[PDB]
Amino acid sequence: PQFTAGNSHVAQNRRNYMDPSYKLEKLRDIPEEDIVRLLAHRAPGEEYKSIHPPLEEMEEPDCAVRQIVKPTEGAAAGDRIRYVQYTDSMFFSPITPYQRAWEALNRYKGVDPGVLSGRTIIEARERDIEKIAKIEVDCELYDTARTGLRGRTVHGHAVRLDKDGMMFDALRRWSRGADGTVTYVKDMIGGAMDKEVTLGKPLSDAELLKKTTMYRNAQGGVWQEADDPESMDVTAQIHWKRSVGGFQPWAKMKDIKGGKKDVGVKNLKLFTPRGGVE
Amino acid sequence: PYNDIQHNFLKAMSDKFAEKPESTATEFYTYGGIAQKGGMRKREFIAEASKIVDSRVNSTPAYNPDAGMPQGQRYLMPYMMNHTDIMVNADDLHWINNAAMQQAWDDMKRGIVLGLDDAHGLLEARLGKEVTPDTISNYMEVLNHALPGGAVIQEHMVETKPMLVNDSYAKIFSGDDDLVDSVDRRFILDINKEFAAGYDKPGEQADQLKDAIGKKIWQILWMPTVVARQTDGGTMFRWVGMQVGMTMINAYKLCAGESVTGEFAYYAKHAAVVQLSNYMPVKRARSHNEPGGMPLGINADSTRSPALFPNDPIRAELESIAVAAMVYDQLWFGTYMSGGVGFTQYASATYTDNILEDFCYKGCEIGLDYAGGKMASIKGDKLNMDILEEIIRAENDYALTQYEAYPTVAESHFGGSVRACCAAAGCGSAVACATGLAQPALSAWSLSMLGHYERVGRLGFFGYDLQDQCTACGSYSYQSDEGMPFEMRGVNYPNYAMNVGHQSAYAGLVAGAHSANHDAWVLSPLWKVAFSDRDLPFDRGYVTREYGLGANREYTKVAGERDLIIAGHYGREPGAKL
Amino acid sequence: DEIDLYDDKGKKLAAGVPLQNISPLKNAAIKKIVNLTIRTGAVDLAGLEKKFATGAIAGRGMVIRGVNRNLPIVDKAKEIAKAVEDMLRVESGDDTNVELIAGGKRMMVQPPTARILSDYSVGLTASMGALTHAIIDVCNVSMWDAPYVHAGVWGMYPQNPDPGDGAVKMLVDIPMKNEGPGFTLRNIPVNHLAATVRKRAMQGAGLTMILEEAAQFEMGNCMGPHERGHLLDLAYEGLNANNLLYSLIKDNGQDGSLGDVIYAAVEKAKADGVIKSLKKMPSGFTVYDADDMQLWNAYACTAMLAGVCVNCASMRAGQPVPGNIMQACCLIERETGLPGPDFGMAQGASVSSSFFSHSIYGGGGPGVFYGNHIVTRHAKGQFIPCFCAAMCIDADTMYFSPARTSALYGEVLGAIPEFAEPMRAVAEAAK
Amino acid sequence: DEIDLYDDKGKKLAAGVPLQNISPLKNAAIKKIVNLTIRTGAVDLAGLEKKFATGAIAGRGMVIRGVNRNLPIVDKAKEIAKAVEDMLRVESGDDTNVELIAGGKRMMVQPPTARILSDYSVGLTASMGALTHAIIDVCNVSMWDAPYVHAGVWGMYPQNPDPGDGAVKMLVDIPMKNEGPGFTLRNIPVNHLAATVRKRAMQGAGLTMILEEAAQFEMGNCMGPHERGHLLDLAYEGLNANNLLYSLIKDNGQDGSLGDVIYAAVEKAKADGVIKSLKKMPSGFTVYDADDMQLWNAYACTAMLAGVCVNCASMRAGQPVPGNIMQACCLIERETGLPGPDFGMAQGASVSSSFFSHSIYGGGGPGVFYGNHIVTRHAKGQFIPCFCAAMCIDADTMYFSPARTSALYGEVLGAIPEFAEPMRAVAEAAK
Ligand SMILES: C[C@@H](OP(=O)(O)O)[C@H](NC(=O)CCCCCCS)C(=O)O
Ligand SMILES: C[C@@H](OP(=O)(O)O)[C@H](NC(=O)CCCCCCS)C(=O)O
Ligand SMILES: O=S(=O)(O)CCS
Ligand SMILES: [Cl-]
Repeated sequence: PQFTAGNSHVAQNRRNYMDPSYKLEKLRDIPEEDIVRLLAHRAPGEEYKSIHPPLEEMEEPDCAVRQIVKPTEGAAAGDRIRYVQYTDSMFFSPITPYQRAWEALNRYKGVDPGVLSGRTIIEARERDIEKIAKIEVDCELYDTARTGLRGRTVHGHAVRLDKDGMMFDALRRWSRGADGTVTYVKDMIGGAMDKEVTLGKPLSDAELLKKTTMYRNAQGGVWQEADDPESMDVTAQIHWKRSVGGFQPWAKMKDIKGGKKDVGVKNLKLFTPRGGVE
Repeated sequence: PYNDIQHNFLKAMSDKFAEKPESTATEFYTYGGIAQKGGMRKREFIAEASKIVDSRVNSTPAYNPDAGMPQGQRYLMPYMMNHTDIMVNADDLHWINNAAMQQAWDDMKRGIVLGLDDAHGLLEARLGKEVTPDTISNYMEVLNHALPGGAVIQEHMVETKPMLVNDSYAKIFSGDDDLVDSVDRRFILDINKEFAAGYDKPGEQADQLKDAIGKKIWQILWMPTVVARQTDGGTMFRWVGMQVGMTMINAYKLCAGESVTGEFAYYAKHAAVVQLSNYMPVKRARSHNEPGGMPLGINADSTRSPALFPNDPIRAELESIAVAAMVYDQLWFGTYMSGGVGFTQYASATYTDNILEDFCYKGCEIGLDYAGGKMASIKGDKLNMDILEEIIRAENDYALTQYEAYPTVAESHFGGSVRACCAAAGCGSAVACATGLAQPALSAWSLSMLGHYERVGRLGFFGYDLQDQCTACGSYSYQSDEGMPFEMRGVNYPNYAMNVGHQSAYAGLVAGAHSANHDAWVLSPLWKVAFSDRDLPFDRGYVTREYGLGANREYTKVAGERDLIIAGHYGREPGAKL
Repeated sequence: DEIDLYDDKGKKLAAGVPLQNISPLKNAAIKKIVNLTIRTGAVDLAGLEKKFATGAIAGRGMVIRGVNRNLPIVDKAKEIAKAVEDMLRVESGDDTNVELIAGGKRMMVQPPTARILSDYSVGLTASMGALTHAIIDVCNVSMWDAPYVHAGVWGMYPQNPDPGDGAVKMLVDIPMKNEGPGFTLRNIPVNHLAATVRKRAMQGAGLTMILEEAAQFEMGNCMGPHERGHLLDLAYEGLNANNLLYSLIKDNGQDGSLGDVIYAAVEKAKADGVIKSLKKMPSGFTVYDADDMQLWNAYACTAMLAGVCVNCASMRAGQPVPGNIMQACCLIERETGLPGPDFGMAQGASVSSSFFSHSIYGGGGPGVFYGNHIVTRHAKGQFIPCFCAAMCIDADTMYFSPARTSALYGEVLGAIPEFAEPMRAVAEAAK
Repeated sequence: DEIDLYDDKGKKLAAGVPLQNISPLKNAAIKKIVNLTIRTGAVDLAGLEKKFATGAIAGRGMVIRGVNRNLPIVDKAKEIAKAVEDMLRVESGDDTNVELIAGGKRMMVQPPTARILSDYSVGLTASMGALTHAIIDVCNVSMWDAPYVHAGVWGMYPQNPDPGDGAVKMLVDIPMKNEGPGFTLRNIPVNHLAATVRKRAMQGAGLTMILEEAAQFEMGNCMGPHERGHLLDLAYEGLNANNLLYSLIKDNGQDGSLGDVIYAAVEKAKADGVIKSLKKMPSGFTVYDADDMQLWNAYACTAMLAGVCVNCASMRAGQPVPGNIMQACCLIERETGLPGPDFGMAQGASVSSSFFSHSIYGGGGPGVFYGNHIVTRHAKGQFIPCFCAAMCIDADTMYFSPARTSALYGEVLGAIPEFAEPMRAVAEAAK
């Protein structure tokens, strides 16, 4: 597939994170039981609750779709539906909220992702969501400074960073060691855990610039319009085709008075410097 | 930021944060929670809670941060009112904590416009009764006794205490200069005097209004604030009906209750009345004159900025925005349609810190740039998608860069929903200034939001972009419920009917196009004139200044209080202070 | 049960008609009437063109500056009309109909019944949607300008639930403004009905009562034995069954008082054996009773429309109707010891509407009321027809008259044979 | 335009079907489905009997002491059922129908089409009027007690405009609660539809899209060339035209993700020539265009529904659908540079429904939404069928499920052949 448009490394990051054929780099290896601790829907070693009998010991509606779509393992077992939630700093988080949903719904079977500015939640059957949490906490989409596991009190994505480059957390779920190592000392909703969970050191600024999916005209990020005109070129095109269609769905752009001459524009001028500070 | 600090965000950012505006780092966890300056109200609130609990029969607890979310792990920031030097506590912008905001909406709700010409026509047709400027003058004197709750016909009537209803009175306005000259000036809302504003010469705004209004006579009647508060907006046109009814009987020596009286009722309540808004579909059932039915253009026309600052279309935008944020977001979405802590900062983001102010002035500049320095020149054959797209992409990059390059600005606008609202408003302003046309502002709105999601990787809250994804389609649609001119939209336009962080900006865009277009009003010449009335409690020409006075408890213009008729307040024990 | 149907000139139209043959559920004429009532729109093209030219494309007291456009709708009335027709049409030959009037200044639109799947207000929306695309197409409106055309045709809708500021005018209203399920056919101002039958009282009363009873059925007030009474009220009051109504007006028209009519009707009731003595009281006063109470009611309801017609036609004014109905009801009760029209419900509506036509609180002259109106809704069908008669009879003595409020309807609908002559249409159907 | 119609198992039902043949305005099956939808009521007689015996004859949390009456309505169920049927009948052999269910604990009521003159809400009122008189007559209730019967049957109406607390349950609502003219067939909860097709997803989607599109016509959204786009959406998304819908699900149902369906749809659109290169960007990315935009929209809408089915069926849960529709639209746009389903309106409604199914503010899970709902009304017919699909697929993971909220509909409406097999009904009629 094409996935998305864009000519810059940020656009390629987007395409990779969306691409199931692309294997995401692993930065850490959090043990499953520590994952369970962090989510705090259950205690490690505790058996999965059921909201209904396993599908196999049940007669389903005579539905063609149920017939041809395999349930996930969590669904087959009748697991509860629980969730994992991340907050992504505007300061070059490796992945951004919208791209999380693109990633999730391309890569995973049977998920319910929701995108907001300061939180992205994914819901799925409990055992399924535990597996997704590990994958997403382990890999390059989670930075221990610019990403946070937060099921409530998410404030901070747009707040300035602290001295060490950590994103603000009002519940203080994390603790930072002298060597930069980040440990979670509370669960993802700020509850007490029986033990601390080490996540690891933050990526460097250069690495963050390299890995991020955001365009950001500050602190050396990619300047969308100056560095990647293709990006808005194609987004604008979508915009105008929706515009024409709402008026008359059958209409072609060429039949419109003052319609676009082409994709893109000839005379876009910018009114900020690179890095924006003046 | 914008070159002029009077409109840019740099004074606000400088005075809010210890670090520089472009600083990327700060300090957390060291403010002592609410021990900090910005925790002052919360400490005040804790001290009060104790008294409340003491007053309750089973000591049911009240306000208690330890039972909810304690505040202030980060800096609790104050805010600067847009285009002022007034700083305020965040807590003091909640409508419940701000009597100026309350009065602003009560003033709108308690208003009704009613033509007089049909009543004269009826007097003539059925009775052959003479109407002169003198009889109109007598009529208005009687009406100003009757309207607040004074008796005009019956013996043994009870009446209202005038200081409880001192904000209720009625005036007339008309495009007929000779009629206005002839009537007792105590009853006149004078268009030539309130609209001496012009562009190439004095009184052009008045000219526009008098041409639109014509030789008609219109009444603006304001009901008592306490009536709005005890009841609802549905009372308003009915109340006018009743008291105009009684006045007619007296001023024209009729039977107090004949067939003509019946027709006067229909004339007053239906045939010649002009309301603030109509009712709502029943899921969100509401009476007349409530925010749900009030078009954006009426919101805009209710501010005075265009008559007070005729060459400043962005001040007009920002004043309309301040009214709209408070009315549509804090009161309507944040209370009428939800409630609780509500939506103070979703609203205040658009009227504080000169952030939206900065974006919109820059927007107008960019739009003028593309319009070859000729405001409102991009119309007809000059209007196309290419030039729009150039304008929108330019200003969108400008505004979104500000949040990124000056992180104090993002920290103030901490929720993506207000960043989106404001970047999009900036784009809309750019198009408003270039075109003098409202509808194309919607094209800027759509592209800005889509460009925002595309650039930043995020936008607003979970359901922020419902109307935004609909915007392109609804742009120029003519389908049943899907299309309509921007000016006429409001929170009953289907995809507008649920969400914060839009209607504020929209009120601005609709005002900007028209002020840029040298139009004296947006939607209604009648409401434009009515809201010019300088006897109204809340100053509709200096909105953000009023909000600032309300915040700091310096406001002196609230109406409808009951201090005059009570010996005490619930939960507060009587007795002298020690 | 059988009745003979007489015309507005006291001539028999059909003999021994079975009572069920004039039922709104059965009579093909009543059916077509209902059909025509919900399907038929009127459009002032001239006034529309002016809206677009002035930018007065919104609600009252509103004008949008800078959106003026010159759309030659009246010049291209022909093209537009045909464009709308071709859009309304479902299949060739169907009952789709579009007509131009007054040199193309006004237009009649009737979507085919086939477009009305479930919701009667398709009559409105099909015309509105057709009209707005027709203009955009024929007048070559560009994308940028299309929303203005929507405003002009649809009014403040959807921001305002009511599209009344729009360009398509029906007799009926939008569903949200009905006061209940089944009230559709009741939401039709008396003045519109009066203009529609062009101020001929009897056709106004008949048309109005045909619609009212159609509504009674749809409200669910006509189930079981209740059904009979409604058909009797329709036949007698509405259709001048056995020429009772006419003979009552005819016999007292010269110098009869309202009271004279009441008693004329009572004596006719005895003579027809509808009522008979029940008990003589000590004063000599006799209390009557009726073996067939539903038939009595139908008699009292005709006496009521008769009295109204005679007294209003005397003053040649519409305003006496509420007080007329009141005393018709009261005096007929005091004379017989029997219950009045609709068992007090009609006297009830006569009291509210008296009040709300001579006071400051609401209503207006009889012309502004209608079946659905909170003031006048209370009687089960017998009441509002009296108002249409009164406003037909009115010699423009009221400010809010059909001439003033309803000229569009009189002009466009006035030519429809079933509206102009509803009693004849119904009788020919009952054959 | 022509399409082949296929069933839920990928088997072809009809070939060379002209697009017009599946139009709500012309298809006899669709017309019948609409007719049944406004006519058919369900009554829980056992519960009603219990209402009377306990004095719980009003609204929620209300009980009137001292008016308890024991009315053997379930005992006399057969007499009641026949009294009602006879009252509802207008002529012998007409489409009047009344059936007892579950040993007479429950009853289906279908007033004949002829009782609906103008107002679709007669389906409710005729039944309510018939039922209350039936009870009063059969159980010999005295004058004094009659009003309690009214309350049992009509609920809080007329004091409350909503007779929802009453005995007769319809798929549709009263006219006042409709959000606009023509919204009648939109005011039907997803959970009621899911129950009605007995939780078979494709039948639910199909039935729901048939009702939505009929409403779209009634709203005036299908005039002129606008019609074609709606008929294409209905055929492809709703009726599995040319097996695109089933094919997308089948091909990805084992280990496919939502994105997999989307991309498979883009590739099919290309292969079929629906979309083609417009311009190649610097990165190599190709923006596509479509000579026939309406057809592309049909393909996109089908992609949308298929993506929803695949992901929700994987989870065997309904809650994912809104976020599924969002990324379906978003991703299809990013893949092609063309506009998503309903030109952005579907994505819009996916945002609001995502919000109002995961927040404190309103809505709920997908089963409490419907086409008339302020949250989900925005798309022009293509959106809500996905919801019904999702709530069919839900394995009762949600609290407010069709099993909890809608059992009565499953039981009483479930055996209606046009409801159970809507696609086959349509395909048959389109032959
Ligand atoms: C009748 C109706 O008025 P309109 O006919 O709509 O003008 C209605 N008035 C109220 O019924 C007035 C009731 C209170 C005043 C009279 C008390 S006796 C109302 O305003 O909705
Ligand atoms: C959707 C609807 O809620 P229900 O689905 O009917 O519960 C509606 N709420 C409002 O849309 C909430 C608007 C204000 C809160 C959200 C702010 S973004 C209402 O109560 O009428
Ligand atoms: O529900 S959301 O988290 O999107 C925001 C509501 S404030
Ligand atoms: Cl006067």
